[PDB]
Amino acid sequence: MKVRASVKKLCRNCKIVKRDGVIRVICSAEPKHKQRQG
Amino acid sequence: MLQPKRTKFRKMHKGRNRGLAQGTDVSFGSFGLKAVGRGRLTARQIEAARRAMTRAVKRQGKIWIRVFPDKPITEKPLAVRMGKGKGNVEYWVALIQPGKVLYEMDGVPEELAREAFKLAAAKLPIKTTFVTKTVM
Amino acid sequence: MIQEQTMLNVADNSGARRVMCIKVLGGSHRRYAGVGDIIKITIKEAIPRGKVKKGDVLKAVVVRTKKGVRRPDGSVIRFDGNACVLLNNNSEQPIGTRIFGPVTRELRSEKFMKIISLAPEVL
Amino acid sequence: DDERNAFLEVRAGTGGDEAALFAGDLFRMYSRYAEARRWRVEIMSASEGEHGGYKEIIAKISGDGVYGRLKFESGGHRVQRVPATESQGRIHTSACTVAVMPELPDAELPDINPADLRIDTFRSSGAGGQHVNTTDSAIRITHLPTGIVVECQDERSQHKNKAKALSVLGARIHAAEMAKRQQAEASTRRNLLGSGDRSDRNRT
RNA sequence: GCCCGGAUAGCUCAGUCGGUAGAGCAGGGGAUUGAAAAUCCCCGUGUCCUUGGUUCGAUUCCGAGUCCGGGCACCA
RNA sequence: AAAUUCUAAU
RNA sequence: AGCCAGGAUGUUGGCUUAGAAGCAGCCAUCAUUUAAAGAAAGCGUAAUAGCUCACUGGUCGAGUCGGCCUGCGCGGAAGAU
RNA sequence: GCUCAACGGAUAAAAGGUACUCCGGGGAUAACAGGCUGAUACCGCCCAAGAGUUCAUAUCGACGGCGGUGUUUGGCACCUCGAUGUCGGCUCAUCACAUCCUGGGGCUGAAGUAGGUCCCAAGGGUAUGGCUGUUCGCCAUUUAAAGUGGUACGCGAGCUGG
Ligand SMILES: [Mg+2]
Ligand SMILES: [Mg+2]
Ligand SMILES: [Mg+2]
Ligand SMILES: [Mg+2]
Ligand SMILES: [Mg+2]
Ligand SMILES: [Mg+2]
Ligand SMILES: [Mg+2]
Ligand SMILES: [Mg+2]
Ligand SMILES: [Mg+2]
Ligand SMILES: [Mg+2]
Ligand SMILES: [Mg+2]
Ligand SMILES: [Mg+2]
Ligand SMILES: [Mg+2]
Ligand SMILES: [Mg+2]
Ligand SMILES: [Mg+2]
Ligand SMILES: [Mg+2]
Ligand SMILES: [Mg+2]
Ligand SMILES: [Mg+2]
Ligand SMILES: [Mg+2]
Ligand SMILES: [Mg+2]
Ligand SMILES: [Mg+2]
Ligand SMILES: [Mg+2]
Ligand SMILES: [Mg+2]
Ligand SMILES: [Mg+2]
Ligand SMILES: [Mg+2]
Ligand SMILES: [Mg+2]
Ligand SMILES: [Mg+2]
Ligand SMILES: [Mg+2]
Ligand SMILES: [Mg+2]
Ligand SMILES: [Mg+2]
Ligand SMILES: [Mg+2]
Ligand SMILES: [Mg+2]
Ligand SMILES: [Mg+2]
Ligand SMILES: [Mg+2]
Ligand SMILES: [Mg+2]
Ligand SMILES: [Mg+2]
Ligand SMILES: [Zn+2]
Repeated sequence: MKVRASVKKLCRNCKIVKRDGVIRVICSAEPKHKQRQG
Repeated sequence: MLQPKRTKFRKMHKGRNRGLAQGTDVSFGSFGLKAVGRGRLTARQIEAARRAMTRAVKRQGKIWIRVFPDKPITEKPLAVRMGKGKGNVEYWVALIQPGKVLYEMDGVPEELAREAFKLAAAKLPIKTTFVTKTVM
Repeated sequence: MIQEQTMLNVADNSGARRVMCIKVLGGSHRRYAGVGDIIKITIKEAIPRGKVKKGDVLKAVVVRTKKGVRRPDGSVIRFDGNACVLLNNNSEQPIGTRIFGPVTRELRSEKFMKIISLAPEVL
Repeated sequence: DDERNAFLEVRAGTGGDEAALFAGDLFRMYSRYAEARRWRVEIMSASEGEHGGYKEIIAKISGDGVYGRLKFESGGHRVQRVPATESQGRIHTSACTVAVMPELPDAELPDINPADLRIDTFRSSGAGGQHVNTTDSAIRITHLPTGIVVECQDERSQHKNKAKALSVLGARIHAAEMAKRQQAEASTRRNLLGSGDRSDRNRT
């Protein structure tokens, strides 16, 4: 997990999901692409 | 770094930065960055943004710089008291009002100018927009 | 009951005569070393043709103390001086090949069975 | 590879004045070989030899493939002949010593990059009354890659001390590299040159 | 940081009072010597530190700059 | 009345 | 958007280098069969291979897809009795 | 008849030291501490040429930009000059978390053992000596670790006096 003030899509598998009032990125291909806004 | 080759006077007052802008149209290129916010552009910022937009078009087309930093900004040395004179010139700025066109670009596709005008705005302290030519 | 700055005798033929304790290994803020405890020593005098030279920095094990040891029935054993056997920094093995004077039962562990074997007697 | 400009150095060995004469003749030979190649020769320095040629002549040759052709001339050269500084007709043997060097870039990067500096500020010592006690007017800078440490507390201002201590650090880190380069080139010259004594030689 | 002085031939140095620059050593050719030096004769010197300006004209006069040398940087 | 020097193979 | 099927042909290219073949970097970016298919957008080889996408057919079957101007909110947001 | 140029001109006529000092006043005005600010200091974040064999983001981040804190050096001169005792050491502490150890996790260019980096977490713990008045620092030997700061840069009606 990488925590940064600007989460963005990096590949074509990345998805934007808002869980519990937090915006975060997850993709099913590259585990290095998961990130949350903080 | 742009700077006047010679000037009549060495130092200059501070002044104010009120009013809108003249030169709100694109006159040479087909696209440009229009300025929305109000502030100053240092010659270091103009060169930093010009290099980022130049590298993005792969040295294709023409680029116009449409502002010039011709205002000297003084600054006192460190750990001195007030007064005893006026500070020494350190850098040159160009006052920006809401509406000016800062850059121009021609000879490239319309979708490529947006990409180069996105990396250019990231180096500037003033919020900007993207505009095209108008017939009238 | 051995601290830093304590002078000790030497109970082998490694070539040293008086060594001075400079650290009590084993824990933070540790205060004393009893019979069977490894300490850090420096050589204060030596035999002209010994295995060790004056000013060396080594380790040692305490085998005799004036304060003595206490036994499970309440009895005590006391000596007339503090003595130690010189080891090396890495392998924790004795340098000499002989032991002078008696030792105690608290050395009956696999690390110091080389000293128990060579000692004239065990108390 | 090594096809760059060269430094040609030739000096007198055994013989004295006749060694100087032969050094002059040998340098003339090399100058003629260079001029009939479209190469430029310039006299960087000269030390003349009283009667004839040079005690020590060092010149810089500029052109293409200079070092690829002239790098085999190092060592000692022996000459046997009737000298000009001789009353009788005695044949004499003398020697000259020749070295050939390349040229190298000589960048001196001022590694004052503060990303690798450790800076300490602390109180100073001396006569300062009540102000000196409660102030951090002494500076110390350590350069991590080289381990060079410099401190300054001469003035009452932290800024002045930091500035001049940093300047001293730069100067005394540049000297420590210039000395290394000097000793390296001196050693290389020493083992290329030999010791002109008419016993170690490459051609007669 | 502040104040003061200096920058002239290859090297050490004199000089202007706005139109024009020298000395000793060194350098080149030739004499004397069997030869080298000492000695003798003849011959050349330089964008007067960088920059902007006033002047018909600037080494010189007036502002800025660089380098070098000296003095000062105190009461707590 | 002045005036220094001549390496190293016969 | 799902769910089935296809997703082709001479570049083992000179151009660089030992090897570069769509997918390392220098140029060009044509043509054929076709309903479609790029002389290659992605993953993947020392070099091949191998793995997706575009695009095109069938079921489904009613809506669906992104910019512009605006109101109020979200994150960015750590200090000492 | 005055460069009385200190140019509304004090006499025609004039320089310094005081740590041996003294009087009248001032917080109208400085040195310590508090206050406002945050140039400087320290800590985060945005963009991504690039280095990393290939690959911008495993680990770094050129040219530029945006903020936070109130540990440093400063700017101001608002409180105190009918007095707010100023460095270091000793005894005794208490709080913040921007976490040194122990505790829980995500990514790794994570085989294992060992690491790098980023989240959560303040319950407890967090060296002895040589040199120097030293804070700081270097060195020797240990430890799971030898944290960073606030408290009149804590603490002299609690000690010392280098
Ligand atoms: Mg949860
Ligand atoms: Mg010793
Ligand atoms: Mg004093
Ligand atoms: Mg002559
Ligand atoms: Mg002589
Ligand atoms: Mg002779
Ligand atoms: Mg907000
Ligand atoms: Mg007056
Ligand atoms: Mg007056
Ligand atoms: Mg006295
Ligand atoms: Mg009074
Ligand atoms: Mg006043
Ligand atoms: Mg006053
Ligand atoms: Mg104050
Ligand atoms: Mg107060
Ligand atoms: Mg790369
Ligand atoms: Mg404060
Ligand atoms: Mg302050
Ligand atoms: Mg006041
Ligand atoms: Mg006021
Ligand atoms: Mg009072
Ligand atoms: Mg007071
Ligand atoms: Mg009172
Ligand atoms: Mg009182
Ligand atoms: Mg935290
Ligand atoms: Mg705790
Ligand atoms: Mg509990
Ligand atoms: Mg001491
Ligand atoms: Mg504390
Ligand atoms: Mg403080
Ligand atoms: Mg205090
Ligand atoms: Mg404290
Ligand atoms: Mg008190
Ligand atoms: Mg008392
Ligand atoms: Mg005293
Ligand atoms: Mg006393
Ligand atoms: Zn992804």
